[PDB]
Amino acid sequence: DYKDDDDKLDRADILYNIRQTSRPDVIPTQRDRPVAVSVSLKFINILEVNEITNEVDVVFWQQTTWSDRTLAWNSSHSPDQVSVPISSLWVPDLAAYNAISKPEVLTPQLARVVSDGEVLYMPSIRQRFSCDVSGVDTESGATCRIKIGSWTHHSREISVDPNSDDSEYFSQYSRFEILDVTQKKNSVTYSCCPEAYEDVEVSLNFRKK
Amino acid sequence: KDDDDKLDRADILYNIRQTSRPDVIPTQRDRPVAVSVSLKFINILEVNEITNEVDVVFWQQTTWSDRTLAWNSSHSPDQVSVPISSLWVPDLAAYNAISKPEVLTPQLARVVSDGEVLYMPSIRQRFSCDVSGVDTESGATCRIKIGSWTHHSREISVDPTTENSDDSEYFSQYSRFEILDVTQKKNSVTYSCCPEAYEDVEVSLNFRKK
Amino acid sequence: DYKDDDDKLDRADILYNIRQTSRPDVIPTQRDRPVAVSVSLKFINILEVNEITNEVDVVFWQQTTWSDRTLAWNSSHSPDQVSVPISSLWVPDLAAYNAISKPEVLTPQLARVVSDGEVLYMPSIRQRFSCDVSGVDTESGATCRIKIGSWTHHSREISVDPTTENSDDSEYFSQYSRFEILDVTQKKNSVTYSCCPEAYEDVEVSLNFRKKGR
Amino acid sequence: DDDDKLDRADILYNIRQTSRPDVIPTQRDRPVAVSVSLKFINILEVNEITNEVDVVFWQQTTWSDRTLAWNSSHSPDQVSVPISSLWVPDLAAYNAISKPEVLTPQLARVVSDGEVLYMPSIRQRFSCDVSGVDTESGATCRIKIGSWTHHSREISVDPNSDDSEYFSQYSRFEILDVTQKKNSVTYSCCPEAYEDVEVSLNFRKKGRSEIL
Amino acid sequence: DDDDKLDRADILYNIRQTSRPDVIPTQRDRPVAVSVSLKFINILEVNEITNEVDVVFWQQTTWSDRTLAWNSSHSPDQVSVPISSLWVPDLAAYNAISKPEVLTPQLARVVSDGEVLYMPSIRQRFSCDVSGVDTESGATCRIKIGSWTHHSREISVDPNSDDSEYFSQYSRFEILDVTQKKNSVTYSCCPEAYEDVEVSLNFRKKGRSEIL
Ligand SMILES: C(=C1/CCCN=C1c1cccnc1)/c1cccs1
Ligand SMILES: C(=C1/CCCN=C1c1cccnc1)/c1cccs1
Ligand SMILES: C(=C1/CCCN=C1c1cccnc1)/c1cccs1
Ligand SMILES: C(=C1/CCCN=C1c1cccnc1)/c1cccs1
Ligand SMILES: C(=C1/CCCN=C1c1cccnc1)/c1cccs1
Repeated sequence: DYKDDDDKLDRADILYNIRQTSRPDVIPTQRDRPVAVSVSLKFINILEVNEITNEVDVVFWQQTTWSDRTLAWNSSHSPDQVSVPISSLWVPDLAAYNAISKPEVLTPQLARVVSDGEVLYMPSIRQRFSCDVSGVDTESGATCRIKIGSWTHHSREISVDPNSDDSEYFSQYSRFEILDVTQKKNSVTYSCCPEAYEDVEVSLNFRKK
Repeated sequence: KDDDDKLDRADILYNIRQTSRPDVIPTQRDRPVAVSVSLKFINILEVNEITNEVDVVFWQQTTWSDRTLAWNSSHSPDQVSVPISSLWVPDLAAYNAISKPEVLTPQLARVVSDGEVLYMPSIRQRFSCDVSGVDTESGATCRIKIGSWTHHSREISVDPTTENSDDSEYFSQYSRFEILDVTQKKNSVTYSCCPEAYEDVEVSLNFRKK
Repeated sequence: DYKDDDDKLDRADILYNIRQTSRPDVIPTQRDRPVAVSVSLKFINILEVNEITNEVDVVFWQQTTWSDRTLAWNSSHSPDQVSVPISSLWVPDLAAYNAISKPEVLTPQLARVVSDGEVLYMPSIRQRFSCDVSGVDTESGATCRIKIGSWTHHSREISVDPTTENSDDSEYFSQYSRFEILDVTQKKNSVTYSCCPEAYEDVEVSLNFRKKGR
Repeated sequence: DDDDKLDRADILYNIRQTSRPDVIPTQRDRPVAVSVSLKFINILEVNEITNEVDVVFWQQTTWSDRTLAWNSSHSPDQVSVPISSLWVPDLAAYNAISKPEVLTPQLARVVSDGEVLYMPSIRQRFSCDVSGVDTESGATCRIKIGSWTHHSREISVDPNSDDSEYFSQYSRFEILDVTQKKNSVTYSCCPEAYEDVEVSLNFRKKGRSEIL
Repeated sequence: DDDDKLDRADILYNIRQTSRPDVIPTQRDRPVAVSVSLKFINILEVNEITNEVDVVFWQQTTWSDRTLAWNSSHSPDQVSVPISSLWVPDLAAYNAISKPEVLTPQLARVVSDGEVLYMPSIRQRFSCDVSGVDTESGATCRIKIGSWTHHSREISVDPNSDDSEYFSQYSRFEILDVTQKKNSVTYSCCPEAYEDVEVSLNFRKKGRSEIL
């Protein structure tokens, strides 16, 4: 409940309870079903676009949510959420398939845990990608796709789930402007292994101002 | 007179470490942590009017209280330095940063016997902001918003310090740029999707090429 | 058992067992024989090519597998595989002998351990190499060779062998890159130095590529 | 007795028993006297456009902690110690615009009388006055260094040479003079001062006269 | 018996029980003798204006700690050991102008007779004499390597080839000769000397066009 959110001892006790119960290295599968992970990229900036190399340098807020109901507690007289270092938590092992630089995390590495077991982790990331930059100087713009999913968990273990112009988020001072952002679910079988991986394809349709 | 009593200092640090919860916000009573922050600009290193990006160095003055850390300093040190890893510090971020904050200074805070904490890292960082007009007489106005990344307004308030007349007092005379005005104001951020508001300080840096 | 994959307590128990048994700093030699490590590079991108200095910056999936039967478990009624942080496991001490930067790991540092004891570690790596870049802007392209093997274990301790599947070597290469891969070979190779009797078994990867024409 | 290995291990143990790495080693209720001397080795880059220099210096840093002393009548006079086992002064350069990059093993020497010597080779960029670098009298780039969080009552930081024994002969530049002077700074708001050292690096480009 | 896994695990346990990673392994109150041999792999960038070079080399580093030795009559002769479990010499290059970037797994070999071999591949930049690089006789770039904090009484650092087994075919440069000569450095202010190896890299631009 709101009134108790700022009760420090309660917050300390919740963090203790979460660290007691959390298994940071085991997927939080419940009821023999895959962990349902939702990913939403809020684009903040498009910093460099190279039409010769088909590369983009971007900043996005990666809103990542899933549940671990073993973390839940009765918050009828305690805080409903706390901030938790992600090192204390399991986090989905997401990777961007067409990323060509390491992800630069620009923000404090803390997640929110809600008393119903919901977890929210939303880092600001700067990262470079190989994608189709063709058309960026035209009115219809370019469409750059970013493909994200679990790097080591197949669809039986983790599933990823997905039409905005990101007006609340995207920098008005970018040389570029966003026309549309859409996400589509993807299921892929790769050469290495017989089971499929789920991914989200995020399509960033943008153009130079 | 007691500042240099080493055993006293050791005991204060012991006490602080016994009491400190580095991962828990220090909400006293049932009120949000009152965090004060002010950027004292030290340098403007690179500016790009085409890309609207700036590279700057600033003192990030950060202060708050945790009364549980207070001690009787009648016959002991009034202040000690403490590694920030031993303390809770606010999870501040700049919303329009496009690089990680590069901390240039030792990551030590000062804890005062009344429980006041002062952390002031010197930081180099790059931002996306309005660089238009930087070569004109009236200059460009680049705004930086700084707030708690994961704590909403009910948990942490991030407000300007009481002093902002000194925001460019420590600015390098050897910069290619000169600062015309700095304001630092309360600002609240909300998103249509969700109930949380985030309290930040909006810093408006008005500057121009010399 | 694939039906038991989402049994969380089972996964946690398997992880516990692996960590009790694993010796992260000791080679998993079985039967006084060398550890057979398989390595195959699947190329994803070529980021920079410097004709002046003969250097290339590349992104590749480093497919790495080996066995440690001591990690094996009965999976008749439990998960067939789990993900494990590589810090809990022995991993081969591989290095590229002509690399001129650190390998930059772009993906989560987790391996897969299979119930028969096989381990699969496949990081995406961005790394720079010194190699032959002449010909890149011609029809027949440039050929850059990368040699990968154990840095400290000679052939008596570790054998580093290629896989025989190469059809996917450029299958995940970016369609948007300025470059295109013409051919890839991955072959067994052995290096010895005149000073000493040790041989080092490695995989030699030959990457034939060119700049796409207008 | 220097190479008596067991003696060295015992000294390291004794130091780690008594060392308080996060507490200033104030003795007899006086400030810690910290000596600093920058021995410049290389001037890597000078940007006349931006007033920036990129340099390498050896940061000779000394102070005492008598609690670390031992009787060395029949034991080693000195050992090397990882600085993570020691208190070290929280020095910062006020006009640094990059992180200090330490190029050398992060070990200090501890002497049996309790003297500590820490001398990293540091590469770091500074904002300073580079005008005149192409003239006969050269540029003078001043670097201000002191304790970032300790006032003069807690730490005092204290310091003429042309650095000929240290500066690279192969540098593009040559050093005319390096001066290092005591500097006390009090901020208007508050009563307590910081003790700093002002290092003045007077240098110039070799072969200033060119054919254009 | 090399591949007996339990044997290797027991050897690593024994090494970790006896190893003092922070204490120099002096035997018989004599200095630790460290051998260093740089195998040059590549010369990546050279600048004759600033006298800087960017190179890659394998740093073959060897020394003994007999306390680590074991009877290998019926056990492995050698094992790989993370260097964090071992004392390693605190070597530094005096004229380095960037930090040593270690490109390889940080593992050493320990031999059952107590011999230790650590050989990182290192990329690093140096200030040295690059003059003559575009001539037949070439430039000679000297790199001075020694213990950073141990003087000659504590550590001794001791060492002709063209490195044709190691040097990259694809360098824009070629090696004429690499020599390594024992050297010793002393400074006027202080008594002790530092032993170092002086590595003389004689090299030149490959396949250069000449005026004849
Ligand atoms: C989250 C925001 C917006 C303000 C910045 N921090 C956060 C945040 C909140 C919680 C955890 N991590 C970061 C948002 C979520 C949806 C729209 S915005
Ligand atoms: C590996 C893939 C493809 C799908 C993404 N994850 C994996 C994976 C599987 C196991 C461990 N680490 C990553 C491949 C490697 C080579 C061709 S496919
Ligand atoms: C060592 C080599 C050559 C193969 C690469 N690794 C090693 C190695 C071997 C052991 C430890 N660290 C690296 C050599 C030594 C002399 C000539 S070669
Ligand atoms: C603080 C200064 C000025 C001198 C440098 N360090 C500090 C400092 C002090 C405390 C903690 N962290 C850094 C100032 C505050 C107001 C005017 S100046
Ligand atoms: C110290 C030197 C010379 C260069 C080698 N190492 C050291 C060193 C010695 C001890 C600790 N840290 C570094 C000097 C001091 C004064 C003139 S020279």
